[PDB]
Amino acid sequence: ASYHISNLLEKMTSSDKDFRFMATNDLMTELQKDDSERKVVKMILKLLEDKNGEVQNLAVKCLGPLVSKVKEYQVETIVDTLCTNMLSDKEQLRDISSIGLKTVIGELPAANVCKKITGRLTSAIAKQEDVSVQLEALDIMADMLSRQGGLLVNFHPSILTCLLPQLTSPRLAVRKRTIIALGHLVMSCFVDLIEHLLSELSKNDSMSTTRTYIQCIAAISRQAGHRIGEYLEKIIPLVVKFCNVDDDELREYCIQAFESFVRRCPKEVYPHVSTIINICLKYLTDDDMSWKVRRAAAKCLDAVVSTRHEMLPEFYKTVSPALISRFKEREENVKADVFHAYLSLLKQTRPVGETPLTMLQSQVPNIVKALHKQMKEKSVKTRQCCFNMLTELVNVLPGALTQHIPVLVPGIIFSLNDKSSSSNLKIDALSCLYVILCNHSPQVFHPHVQALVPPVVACVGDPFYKITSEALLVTQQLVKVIRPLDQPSSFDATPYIKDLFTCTIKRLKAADIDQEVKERAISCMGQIICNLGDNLGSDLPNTLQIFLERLKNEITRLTTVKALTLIAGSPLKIDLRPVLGEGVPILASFLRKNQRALKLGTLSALDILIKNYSDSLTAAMIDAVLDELPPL
Amino acid sequence: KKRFEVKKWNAVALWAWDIVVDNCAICRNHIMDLCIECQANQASATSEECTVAWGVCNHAFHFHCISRWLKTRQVCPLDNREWEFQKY
Amino acid sequence: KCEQVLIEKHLEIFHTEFQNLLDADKNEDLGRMYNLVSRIQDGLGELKKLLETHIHNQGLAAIEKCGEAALNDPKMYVQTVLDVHKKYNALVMSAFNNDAGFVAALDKACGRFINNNAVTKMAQSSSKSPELLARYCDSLLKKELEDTLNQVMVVFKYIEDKDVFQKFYAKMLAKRLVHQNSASDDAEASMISKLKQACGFEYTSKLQRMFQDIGVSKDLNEQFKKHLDFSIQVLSSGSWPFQQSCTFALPSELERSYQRFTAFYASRHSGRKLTWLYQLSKGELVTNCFKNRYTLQASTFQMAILLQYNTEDAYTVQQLTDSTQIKMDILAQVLQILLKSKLLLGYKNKKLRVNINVPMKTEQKQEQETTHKNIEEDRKLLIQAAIVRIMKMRKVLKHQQLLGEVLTQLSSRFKPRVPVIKKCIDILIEKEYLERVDGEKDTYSYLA
Ligand SMILES: [Zn+2]
Ligand SMILES: [Zn+2]
Ligand SMILES: [Zn+2]
Repeated sequence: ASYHISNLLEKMTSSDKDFRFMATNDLMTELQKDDSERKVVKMILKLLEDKNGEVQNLAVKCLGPLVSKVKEYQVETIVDTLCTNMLSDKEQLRDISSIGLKTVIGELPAANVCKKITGRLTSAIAKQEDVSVQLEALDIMADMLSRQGGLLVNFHPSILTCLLPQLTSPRLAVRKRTIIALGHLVMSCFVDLIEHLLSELSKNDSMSTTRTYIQCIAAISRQAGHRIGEYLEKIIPLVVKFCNVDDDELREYCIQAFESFVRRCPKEVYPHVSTIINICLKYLTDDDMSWKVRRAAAKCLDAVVSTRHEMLPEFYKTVSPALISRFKEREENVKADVFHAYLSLLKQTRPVGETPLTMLQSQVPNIVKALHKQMKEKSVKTRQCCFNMLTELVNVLPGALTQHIPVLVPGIIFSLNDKSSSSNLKIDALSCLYVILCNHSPQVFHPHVQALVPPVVACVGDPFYKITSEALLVTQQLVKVIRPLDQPSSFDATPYIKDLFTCTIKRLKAADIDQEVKERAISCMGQIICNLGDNLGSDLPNTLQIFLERLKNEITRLTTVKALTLIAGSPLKIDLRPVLGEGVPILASFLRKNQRALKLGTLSALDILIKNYSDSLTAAMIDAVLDELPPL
Repeated sequence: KKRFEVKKWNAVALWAWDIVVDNCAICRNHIMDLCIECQANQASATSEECTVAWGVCNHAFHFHCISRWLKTRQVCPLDNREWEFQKY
Repeated sequence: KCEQVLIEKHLEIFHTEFQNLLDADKNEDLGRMYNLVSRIQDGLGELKKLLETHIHNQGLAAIEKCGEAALNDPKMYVQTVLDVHKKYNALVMSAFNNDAGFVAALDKACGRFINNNAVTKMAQSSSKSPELLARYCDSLLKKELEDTLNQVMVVFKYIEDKDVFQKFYAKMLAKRLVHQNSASDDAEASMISKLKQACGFEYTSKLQRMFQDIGVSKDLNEQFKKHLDFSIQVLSSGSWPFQQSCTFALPSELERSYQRFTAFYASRHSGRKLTWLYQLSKGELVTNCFKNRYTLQASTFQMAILLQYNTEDAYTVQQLTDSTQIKMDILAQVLQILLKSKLLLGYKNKKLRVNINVPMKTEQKQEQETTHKNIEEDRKLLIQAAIVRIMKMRKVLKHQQLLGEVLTQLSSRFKPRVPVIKKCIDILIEKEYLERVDGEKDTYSYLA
């Protein structure tokens, strides 16, 4: 209201701090929910010079949303006044002006402000005694190019030719800001501007080169690399001829390659750069740098492996996999990156003139001895990388490492039994052991049970739940493997019966244990019973009540039913008649709620139970089952 | 017997006004010592939460004293400009 | 109709497949089924909730997996958090194509599992993530790195207690500016610009003040050197939060060095006393009695302790304790930490230059507790001042309106508790700053 705004202006304009604060809160609340605009703009401009910090913050925050309702006549005036104050002496006023400009441009979506600011900065960016002005101007231009970048019909050439001499500034910071601004400009970008930019860069290349030009080329290519296809054929030769230099400058040259492959996929120049990086991986002479130059080559290998899919025989038939495999005894970063590259390659090996299977099989022994040599290290990261490598090599195809289990078992045993091992290391080791046991045939795991049972049994009981669940999975897989009913086997597993049973029944109790561990223990018990329960005769007719009491619980209802189904459908007879009388009504009572998975599971359990065991069946359970059919 | 020499020191200095460290102008008492009106009635955490404030002009005064001075004027007693708050 | 029939009777299997795929590393299928379900009109609430709880579960599992070590090793915890954040960002970019609702879901999920977690639970304090972030930033900048700084700044937006990190970073910058051990000026300027763009001018005011103070100190030192090894770094009292140092004994070897500076200051800037801080000042020792020339990066305290062994037949703890006048616990810890290096002649070393400067490892917890308590009464005083000054313009208002205004005003800063605000109001009333009107209950009238 007119009277309201007049009263607010009168009360606030009393040289007071608290009253100004409350008035600012009031006008921001009003904004959120001809002469007055002039008055408020003038008073905000006056407050902009106030020494108080809170008042200046309130005014500059109010300036943001104020542009929506303010007139479009004095916006140029306030912008010009802010730009004039930008050239003041006191640094605090400089910071206030920069904050205000950034705020208004942030809240901006009238359009003459952008033209005015870019036109003024075109002259401002020119050479000046102060370097702080240049840094602030470069930051502002970066903000424009990140946010603006629309029409700019006749403003891009001026800013371009004005920012070109700024690339040779002695300060590294100014060079970085100019490079960032150029990258933002090309990203926002027109039909010919990049042509003159590339021509100038090429002309400057045939001179006393510096890291600035290569860094700028890499930045502009990363921001926009889909419009440089005809210039490359002179770019790579320059990099190759400038690589053979004694001084350490190959970093940016090698960085250019991986981004070049990432941006432009189709190009028939791969062999030359590939050979260049293969040779460059060999440099081996913080004062020392040679432990870091190979990082760029490793990133190059990562990019080239990821992008290329249709020339697997070319990669495999060369010495590239061999050179990658042998180049392992290096620093932690180099080892990690070559491991990452090989994992990416193996993940790529899956389908999307011999087949890749032959060369993979022939290189398997080499990978095996390389991994075995790499096992003798106390670093956790190397152990996790090796376990992930083994898991990937086993998962890619079944029956791969069928001739190296005896030499690979001790490494897993040491990694599981050592006191200095992280939770992730144990988890990945257990997962690798489980997947190896699952994929490979049981015939290559019989002699190793004496070595695989103690550590798995010990690892079953751990405070963590992920480790315990993985150990239970490994135990179930080992129990299934050691006694395969599909093919007859000749081995005595009597000592392991009680050893597995103690841990399995110990983890089957509540003991404030998480749901996942309880479900895994239930599954392990079900598998153990189904495939081995003839040995367990004393605890068979008394431990079945645990499943009956757990059936009522909703948290563990599917797993126990699946375990019961597996137990009932066992070729070896399992005694369940005393439990059948008290178990069937429990399963029948659950046929009321809407749960397809639970319904199917309990139906399967009852079906297999009545099929395998039907000697003793009363009439109450049959009537209860029949009455529960219409709801199903 | 054992002796050695030091090359550089690189010391750090903390400058402050003599009047401020001597005593606060609002109440004629030591700035280190707690004010009188707060200790006159101790029945809550006021006696402990009371501390010395700061400003742009590098001048230290008690929070209660400067708060009381507010609404009588907006000036610090010995330097004649608008009071500012930066840290507790 | 096709989407309804394909989904309405298949909610359970779709949700199970979503959970199973998200548990594993398979983003292409996640994006596939996101495209499949995106055609549903207002039926994505269940999917959003499921992803939000799964992200919470993943955060809890990742944080709890590295237990007992992330407390004292913030480096690996911050690295894991950054890896998880960038993995989620890549997954969102690939699958959800930056969906605004899904982006908001990820944002509040990160806020939830950063504000509270297993590590935070046992410590009984939900203000530790800013501490770890500040420690990681300081260690990274304590002697290529723009991407990690940008990611840290982006992920910091989810932390509600921004003032904690602001104060921590200001303190670390004040400590680090004393010793010439900062990174390149370009990185510092970039970080300052990022904080200025993100945070308000309130935080950057102190940074600019410290920059100006160090600039004028350098100019004064250069002028004195021009008029003329030793160095001096004068700092303001109200621009550098430093606890007052205790009594100390001035060495007689370089008394003239401080005497000349004091005389010059008195001649130039009279009527201004100085209080030099004998806690943060490093240097090198030129040893000659040893088998070879050796240098040690010694701070003032243990350097003075070592100097107290020169030309003395016997050394006892009590005499140096009563001479230097320093707290017993700090003295004992310093003696233990210097004795751990096998220093306290005849022992050689692998390298000519060692750097005995090591983390305190004992006063870090006490300093952190003190800083947390200081932030606590800072919040209390700020809310008290806001409450007392709001009533200057508003004559009489209800309690609920005042509480709502207080919560809204500082919403971007912190969420104060109701009992704390009530206690502050009660003590303000008891301090004769308010009058309890009997006309209406829970109503107060402004008083001078
Ligand atoms: Zn007081
Ligand atoms: Zn006082
Ligand atoms: Zn003052």
